[PDB]
Amino acid sequence: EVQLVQSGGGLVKAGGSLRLSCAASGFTFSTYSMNWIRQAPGKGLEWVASISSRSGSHINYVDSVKGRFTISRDNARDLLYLQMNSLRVDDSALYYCARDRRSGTSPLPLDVWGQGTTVTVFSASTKGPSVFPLAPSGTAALGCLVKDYFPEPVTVSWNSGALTSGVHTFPAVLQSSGLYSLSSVVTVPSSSLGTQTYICNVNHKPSNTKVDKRVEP
Amino acid sequence: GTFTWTLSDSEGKDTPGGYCLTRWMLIEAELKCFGNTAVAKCNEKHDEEFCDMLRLFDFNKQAIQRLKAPAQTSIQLINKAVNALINDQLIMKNHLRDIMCIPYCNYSKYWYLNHTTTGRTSLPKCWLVSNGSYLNETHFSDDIEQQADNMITEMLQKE
Amino acid sequence: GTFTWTLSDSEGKDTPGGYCLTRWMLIEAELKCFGNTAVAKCNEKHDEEFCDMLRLFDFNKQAIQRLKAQTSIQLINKAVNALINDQLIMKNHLRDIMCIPYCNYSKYWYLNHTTTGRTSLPKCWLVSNGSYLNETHFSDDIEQQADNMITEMLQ
Amino acid sequence: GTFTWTLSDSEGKDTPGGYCLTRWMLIEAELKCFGNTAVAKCNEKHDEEFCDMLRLFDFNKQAIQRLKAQTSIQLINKAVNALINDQLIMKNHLRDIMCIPYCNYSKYWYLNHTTTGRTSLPKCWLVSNGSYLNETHFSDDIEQQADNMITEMLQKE
Amino acid sequence: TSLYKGVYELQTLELNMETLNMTMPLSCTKNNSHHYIMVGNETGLELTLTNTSIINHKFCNLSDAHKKNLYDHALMSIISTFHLSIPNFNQYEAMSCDFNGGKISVQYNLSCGTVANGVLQTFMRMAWGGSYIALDSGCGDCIMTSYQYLIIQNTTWEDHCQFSRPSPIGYLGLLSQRTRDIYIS
Amino acid sequence: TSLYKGVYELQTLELNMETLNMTMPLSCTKNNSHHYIMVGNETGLELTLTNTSIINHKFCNLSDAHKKNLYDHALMSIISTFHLSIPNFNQYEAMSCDFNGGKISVQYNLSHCGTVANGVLQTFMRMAWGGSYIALDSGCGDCIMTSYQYLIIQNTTWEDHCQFSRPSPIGYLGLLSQRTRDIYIS
Amino acid sequence: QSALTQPASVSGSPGQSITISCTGTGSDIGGYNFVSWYQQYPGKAPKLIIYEVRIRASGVSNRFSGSKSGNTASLTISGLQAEDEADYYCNSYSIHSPWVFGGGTKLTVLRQPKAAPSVTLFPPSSEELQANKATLVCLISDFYPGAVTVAWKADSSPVKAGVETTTPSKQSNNKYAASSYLSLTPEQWKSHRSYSCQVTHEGSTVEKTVAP
Ligand SMILES: *[C@@H]1O[C@H](CO)[C@@H](O[C@@H]2O[C@H](CO)[C@@H](O[C@@H]3O[C@H](CO)[C@@H](O)[C@H](O[C@H]4O[C@H](CO)[C@@H](O)[C@H](O)[C@@H]4O)[C@@H]3O)[C@H](O)[C@H]2NC(C)=O)[C@H](O)[C@H]1NC(C)=O
Ligand SMILES: *[C@@H]1O[C@H](CO)[C@@H](O[C@@H]2O[C@H](CO)[C@@H](O[C@@H]3O[C@H](CO)[C@@H](O)[C@H](O[C@H]4O[C@H](CO)[C@@H](O)[C@H](O)[C@@H]4O)[C@@H]3O)[C@H](O)[C@H]2NC(C)=O)[C@H](O)[C@H]1NC(C)=O
Ligand SMILES: *[C@@H]1O[C@H](CO)[C@@H](O[C@@H]2O[C@H](CO)[C@@H](O[C@@H]3O[C@H](CO)[C@@H](O)[C@H](O)[C@@H]3O)[C@H](O)[C@H]2NC(C)=O)[C@H](O)[C@H]1NC(C)=O
Ligand SMILES: *[C@@H]1O[C@H](CO[C@@H]2O[C@@H](C)[C@@H](O)[C@@H](O)[C@@H]2O)[C@@H](O[C@@H]2O[C@H](CO)[C@@H](O)[C@H](O)[C@H]2NC(C)=O)[C@H](O)[C@H]1NC(C)=O
Ligand SMILES: *[C@@H]1O[C@H](CO)[C@@H](O[C@@H]2O[C@H](CO)[C@@H](O)[C@H](O)[C@H]2NC(C)=O)[C@H](O)[C@H]1NC(C)=O
Ligand SMILES: *[C@@H]1O[C@H](CO)[C@@H](O[C@@H]2O[C@H](CO)[C@@H](O)[C@H](O)[C@H]2NC(C)=O)[C@H](O)[C@H]1NC(C)=O
Ligand SMILES: *[C@@H]1O[C@H](CO)[C@@H](O[C@@H]2O[C@H](CO)[C@@H](O)[C@H](O)[C@H]2NC(C)=O)[C@H](O)[C@H]1NC(C)=O
Ligand SMILES: *[C@@H]1O[C@H](CO)[C@@H](O[C@@H]2O[C@H](CO)[C@@H](O)[C@H](O)[C@H]2NC(C)=O)[C@H](O)[C@H]1NC(C)=O
Ligand SMILES: *[C@@H]1O[C@H](CO)[C@@H](O[C@@H]2O[C@H](CO)[C@@H](O)[C@H](O)[C@H]2NC(C)=O)[C@H](O)[C@H]1NC(C)=O
Ligand SMILES: *[C@@H]1O[C@H](CO)[C@@H](O[C@@H]2O[C@H](CO)[C@@H](O)[C@H](O)[C@H]2NC(C)=O)[C@H](O)[C@H]1NC(C)=O
Ligand SMILES: *[C@@H]1O[C@H](CO)[C@@H](O[C@@H]2O[C@H](CO)[C@@H](O)[C@H](O)[C@H]2NC(C)=O)[C@H](O)[C@H]1NC(C)=O
Ligand SMILES: *[C@@H]1O[C@H](CO)[C@@H](O[C@@H]2O[C@H](CO)[C@@H](O)[C@H](O)[C@H]2NC(C)=O)[C@H](O)[C@H]1NC(C)=O
Ligand SMILES: *[C@@H]1O[C@H](CO)[C@@H](O)[C@H](O)[C@H]1NC(C)=O
Ligand SMILES: *[C@@H]1O[C@H](CO)[C@@H](O)[C@H](O)[C@H]1NC(C)=O
Ligand SMILES: *[C@@H]1O[C@H](CO)[C@@H](O)[C@H](O)[C@H]1NC(C)=O
Ligand SMILES: *[C@@H]1O[C@H](CO)[C@@H](O)[C@H](O)[C@H]1NC(C)=O
Ligand SMILES: *[C@@H]1O[C@H](CO)[C@@H](O)[C@H](O)[C@H]1NC(C)=O
Ligand SMILES: *[C@@H]1O[C@H](CO)[C@@H](O)[C@H](O)[C@H]1NC(C)=O
Ligand SMILES: *[C@@H]1O[C@H](CO)[C@@H](O)[C@H](O)[C@H]1NC(C)=O
Ligand SMILES: *[C@@H]1O[C@H](CO)[C@@H](O)[C@H](O)[C@H]1NC(C)=O
Repeated sequence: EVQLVQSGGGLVKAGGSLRLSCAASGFTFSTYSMNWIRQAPGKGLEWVASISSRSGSHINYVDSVKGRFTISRDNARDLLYLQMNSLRVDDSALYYCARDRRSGTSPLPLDVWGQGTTVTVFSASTKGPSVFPLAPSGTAALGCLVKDYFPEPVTVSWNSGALTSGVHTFPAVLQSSGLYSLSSVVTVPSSSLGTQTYICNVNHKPSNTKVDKRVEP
Repeated sequence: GTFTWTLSDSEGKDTPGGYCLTRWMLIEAELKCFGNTAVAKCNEKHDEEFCDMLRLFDFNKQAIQRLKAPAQTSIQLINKAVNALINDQLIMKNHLRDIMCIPYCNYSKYWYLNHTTTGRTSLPKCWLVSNGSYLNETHFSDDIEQQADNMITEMLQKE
Repeated sequence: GTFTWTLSDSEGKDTPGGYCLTRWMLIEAELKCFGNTAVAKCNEKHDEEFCDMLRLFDFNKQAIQRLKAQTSIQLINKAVNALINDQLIMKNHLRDIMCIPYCNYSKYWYLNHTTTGRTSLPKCWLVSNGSYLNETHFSDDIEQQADNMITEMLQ
Repeated sequence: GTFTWTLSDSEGKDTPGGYCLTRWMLIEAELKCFGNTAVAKCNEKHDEEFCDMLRLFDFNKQAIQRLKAQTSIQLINKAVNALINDQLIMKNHLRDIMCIPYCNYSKYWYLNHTTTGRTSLPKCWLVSNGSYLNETHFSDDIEQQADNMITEMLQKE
Repeated sequence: TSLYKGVYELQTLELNMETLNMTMPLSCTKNNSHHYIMVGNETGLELTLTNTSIINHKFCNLSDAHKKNLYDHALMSIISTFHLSIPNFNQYEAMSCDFNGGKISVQYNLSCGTVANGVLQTFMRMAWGGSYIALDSGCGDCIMTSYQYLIIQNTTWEDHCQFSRPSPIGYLGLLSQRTRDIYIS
Repeated sequence: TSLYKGVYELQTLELNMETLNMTMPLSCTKNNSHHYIMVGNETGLELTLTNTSIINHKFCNLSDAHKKNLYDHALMSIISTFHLSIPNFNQYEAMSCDFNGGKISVQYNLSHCGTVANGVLQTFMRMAWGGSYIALDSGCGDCIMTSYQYLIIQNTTWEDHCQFSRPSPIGYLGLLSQRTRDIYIS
Repeated sequence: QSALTQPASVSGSPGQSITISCTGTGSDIGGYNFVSWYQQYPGKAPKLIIYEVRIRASGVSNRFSGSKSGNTASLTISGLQAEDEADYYCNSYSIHSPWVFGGGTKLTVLRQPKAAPSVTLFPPSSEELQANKATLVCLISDFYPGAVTVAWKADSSPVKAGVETTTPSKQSNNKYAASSYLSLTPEQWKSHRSYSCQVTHEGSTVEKTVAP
């Protein structure tokens, strides 16, 4: 089976550099042109770079990547490289390597893809979150807003685990500042607002932070 | 003139050049694949019958994939392309042999040599037939012997 | 059958074999000469379109220099199959019908050594929907020709 | 297409494929035999006129030995293209029209070794205005054939 | 299961031409009398050798049939290729046709050098597989058969190819020798 | 400009086929409607697609035209190659001509998949090889259709007509092989 | 430099036929017949299904068919099966780059009745305003199939700066939910009559409004 085996992702500071490897298996690597395609978290595929077969004399990049990434190939060791420098936060995505043939007589599409390797570019240091109440105003919704935190893992419960009916904790959004934010809501009867009390338990272990917030109308 | 149709390569093959016949192109058989070293001879030689059939099977495959099917099977396309796929005088050769009581090729069965361990195969030569019955291996044994020697020479030419 | 017309050699050449295209045979270009090693492939192969054009240009040159007639269409009607591969232009016709990039026999590309001055045999620059292909769409074709140039240069 | 007829060989011969022209196929000459290494070029090349004649002479022999019939013109009307290159004889017609020494398919020249006896493939002896060319007018064609003969005899050893 | 030089095993393959039905015609034969040409998976042609005739009038209204464009254009292109490929066809009285309503049906009244030889030579070429069975000819510009008529009729597709496998090589060969042997009109 | 392996520079050349005018015909196109075939530097032929007709009688007096040997033999040879190269031509009515005084003019009525208009347009597609797709609207698909109703072929004088596509002999040379390859019984 | 326009999502009952659009310009899809289609399961690499507009890859079911008309390529799937539920991307040759990909399409093989989303818009809490910050939280839940698009407007005027949105995630009840945030300054919040969260799900749109 024709395949490509990738390697070399990982975490890197914004402005740093990384090197991506793609190893050919079971096909005459030298006769195919090699491509790099990235896929942002929960987004679409985007072609990045290309290099021609044999001598990599014909090379192409995306305008938002020129002067920063460098594609290369070693036909002796059957390897494809991608040297990323001055890494922006936008560059963080899942990176694929794919083979094709740029021929007029017998062209080939992106038939063989790699398994994919993850690149994550971070900008902001460890920060604890700020919890704000999403107050309710015959089912009414109320929740908690966990804002400006890093890194990604945060766990939210309600009434110290006693409340699970109607609870949903949403995934985090990486805001422009480089800090995550998430919300967690629970749907409850409007009459229960006065009687029952609602407290959310936000826990951010990397900051040694544990906040309990009571939501009132 | 002579045939100019080049055989199209599938997307998943390891070496650019080989050709494969599906299980629906062959009768009572599974799929069979032939290396680039064998199929390369189809572009050089003018006398091989099995090559003329590959271009027919490929042209049929390409025409179905790339052309919206006609309402009632227009024959104009093959009438244009025939000389670009087959050697007309090759099938005229077999028509001459049949007329002269010589074992001829009816383009159905072919024979080749397959190395038991390496897996490489010669270009399938046509299995001749005389009076509604294919020839025994015993009657063209020296044609197979010559092919083994050429197989040896081709295998040594790689090292 | 197949083409039997051999390209005629001019008198001021250094090696018997090469062929040259005058400035009036090429549009917006000066004269270009091609070496014996490249044009020799015109006699071997059957599939090269640029070779078919050289035999047409040469036949037109030889027919003007040696005969007098413009009902000269009777002459080409006899000679066509001795100069061109009829099925080669049928192949391009099939490619055009199948939405595949084809050769309309106008533009050609070749590789030219920077210091040797040696060149490959010009291959046809394909076209799809009234526009020639970018270098990016047949770059692996150029890579293969550059590899054949090196192995020929070593011999 | 192109010629597909392979030259059959007689039963009593030293090497398979080597062809011979009988004394009745030549005019004012005895029988002449040409080795396998020479006639093997007939299957590769599309350009040689002497090869198209061998396929005509062989086809004549085969049609006589194997069939019975003179209206056998219908047979040659079918098999003409499988034997001879139509455009090769059109080539010599173009040369004749253009006052170029052409091949009228009668006389042929070849080189023959003093001791080995191995011969080149006969190339057509050209003619211009009803008279064959002198050896002096295609001397550089014989020189090139002798160089090809040397490079072929070296590949034997 | 037969080894050559100790390592090379002899193997075979047989091509299934039936998959080419959408691109080119396919000739085959059922028995001695009946032969067929298949164009696609629905229409076709029936070449029959019978002592029983099917057309008694000696006219072939080809111009009328062309004007009333009912017949399958593919089927008539095979009828033209066949009739043109006949060498030395000099007696038009034998060819009798009937194209009423698009239904194409052509009859060749048989009876060396006669018109029957040229029609059987073209028939021998057309159905390349299994034509020798009906010929009784052997090896020899002279084919003789006991049957008196060759009738070509349009028909529908069925599992007819019983004696020989279908093949396009027959048809493809007549295309080059189309008008190669025809007298002056 | 564009280097491969650091020593091989990618270079091009475009052939000027106009210089072949004295030996072979040359096809080319002016716009969507008008296409041309040039024989020498004086005579020629104009293939025009128009909704407007030019001949109303449905006769073609070819035998009369042959006897009165006035027309240019070259243009008659290429007008024969065209009509013969049509496949499955079975509606002779659409074929209407007028060769009075050597002036050759042929009209194909396309108004009359599988129809006679396909075969005439397939042969027109081949004839003017460069720039025929502009008039076809077909794309890729055998079956060719056009809005226009008539294909009119007229003799004309040479001018700078080849504006959309360069002149080429490739179109004409290809029809020569497929000349009488597809014709019905008469 | 721009991408190829694909529908955000297409849905269909099992056994039904659906089509995925892929629109470009003459520079890409209109200029070449080199359109390809890829099928990507979650957490997996894209699988080539169709290349050169119409040709299927080896092993690809004949239920998949590719077409092209002008500047638009179409991937049609007949006899919809559960295994077909995936993300589908189109790509084409381009005059400017070797390949250009489409945004992508989430094909959903319906197994529930289509559910309209339940929008809940929260104003900035008093605790956040005293910290000199303002954030509007729009929480969309209980919709099927899993694809929505949010649009923020203040006093009927489109707001695009400061908007961040999650991709829909499956809920406990197999429905989908997403979140959109609008970050503002306390001045911006009070300097307007109203702020609105407008959620478009399967052509129909739901709007919620809040005021200071
Ligand atoms: C080339 O020459 C060979 C040898 O002369 C020739 O091979 C023959 O092909 C026919 C047709 O396929 C074979 O006949 C078959 O015989 C088997 C039993 O041996 C039967 O089972 C088959 O009948 C089935 O087919 C019917 C019609 O399709 C179906 O309705 C039904 O399912 C039947 O079961 C069939 O008749 C014959 O055996 C071989 N002969 C040999 C010696 O192998 C071949 O056809 C020639 N090629 C061409 C292109 O002419
Ligand atoms: C093969 O395909 C290519 C690409 O589809 C095709 O190339 C085209 O050729 C035409 C004809 O030469 C070019 O049109 C020219 O365009 C320039 C500028 O746009 C004009 O200045 C030219 O006009 C001059 O010539 C006219 C006719 O001689 C005169 O009337 C006029 O006054 C000018 O002197 C001319 O219109 C076109 O630009 C190219 N296209 C590209 C993309 O390069 C070629 O023709 C095809 N070959 C064949 C044999 O069909
Ligand atoms: C038709 O084709 C003929 C020949 O292929 C074309 O005529 C050629 O035109 C060129 C350029 O005008 C002539 O070159 C000239 O050569 C003289 C010296 O011989 C030089 O002084 C000039 O400056 C120029 O370089 C060429 O001789 C001439 N050939 C012939 C045989 O006349 C003609 O232009 C074409 N006509 C059309 C309408 O396409
Ligand atoms: C891909 O090619 C286009 C057009 O190429 C032109 O035609 C070719 C046959 C060849 O002759 C090229 O040298 C030509 O440039 C390029 O677009 C052109 O770019 C130039 C320079 O920027 C501009 O002057 C032209 O107007 C452009 N033409 C069009 C139709 O847009 C394009 O840049 C090429 N792509 C790449 C990645 O190189
Ligand atoms: C290959 O390139 C060389 C140089 O780029 C070409 O030689 C030039 O030819 C032109 C016109 O014939 C002269 O004006 C230059 O002075 C030449 N330059 C050099 C360095 O010699 C050569 O013609 C090219 N070959 C082909 C086939 O185009
Ligand atoms: C090449 O030359 C040799 C010797 O000159 C020829 O062989 C002679 O042929 C004649 C007639 O066939 C015999 O009588 C002699 O006995 C042969 N001599 C030898 C030494 O073999 C040979 O025929 C020539 N080749 C050709 C093609 O004519
Ligand atoms: C005519 O040819 C077509 C295509 O070559 C045959 O259809 C194929 O049949 C196989 C086996 O059932 C399928 O796997 C393919 O997908 C089919 N291809 C197409 C394009 O439909 C068909 O069987 C042939 N018909 C006859 C009567 O021989
Ligand atoms: C060859 O097969 C055909 C068809 O099976 C036979 O023709 C049939 O003959 C019987 C008896 O005369 C008729 O009743 C049928 O109507 C005929 N069918 C057709 C389609 O014509 C024919 O007899 C067979 N011939 C031989 C020699 O076996
Ligand atoms: C068709 O008719 C012909 C002629 O009537 C038959 O051929 C005859 O067969 C008998 C018996 O074998 C011979 O005695 C005659 O000499 C033959 N005549 C000719 C002219 O050959 C033929 O057998 C019939 N065929 C069928 C199938 O009925
Ligand atoms: C294509 O060009 C031709 C010639 O320039 C145009 O034909 C002319 O059309 C006008 C208006 O109908 C007539 O008055 C002229 O007599 C025509 N000239 C000739 C030589 O026939 C034609 O209109 C153009 N078509 C397009 C679509 O641009
Ligand atoms: C073709 O020839 C026919 C017959 O010679 C011409 O038809 C005649 O035309 C004259 C003048 O209009 C009439 O008086 C006759 O009655 C016509 N005869 C017939 C039988 O129709 C016809 O005009 C010629 N056509 C061309 C284009 O030359
Ligand atoms: C020539 O005439 C045809 C037929 O009248 C025109 O085609 C028609 O165009 C209109 C407008 O687009 C359509 O509503 C009709 O359906 C078309 N008819 C057919 C049969 O296609 C065509 O546009 C005309 N061409 C010119 C250049 O005027
Ligand atoms: C050759 O033999 C091997 C092993 O038996 C088999 O896998 C292969 O398919 C054979 N080759 C062909 C062309 O059948
Ligand atoms: C023939 O093929 C057509 C189209 O593929 C199909 O609709 C029809 O059912 C087929 N008929 C048979 C008998 O296979
Ligand atoms: C066929 O010809 C024979 C002899 O010429 C004649 O007896 C018979 O009636 C003819 N049959 C037909 C149908 O014309
Ligand atoms: C021949 O074609 C006609 C018209 O299509 C049809 O009515 C008739 O049944 C066909 N003949 C056979 C034997 O199918
Ligand atoms: C065409 O060529 C002839 C002969 O070469 C010449 O007499 C005539 O003037 C030319 N016409 C034009 C318009 O160039
Ligand atoms: C062309 O044919 C159509 C329909 O058959 C008819 O209406 C029209 O008059 C014809 N035109 C000519 C010039 O014959
Ligand atoms: C066609 O030729 C005739 C006779 O030579 C001439 O009178 C007529 O003007 C020509 N037509 C054109 C359009 O030049
Ligand atoms: C060719 O390209 C032009 C401009 O990009 C476009 O308008 C036209 O529809 C295209 N034609 C085809 C057949 O793709």
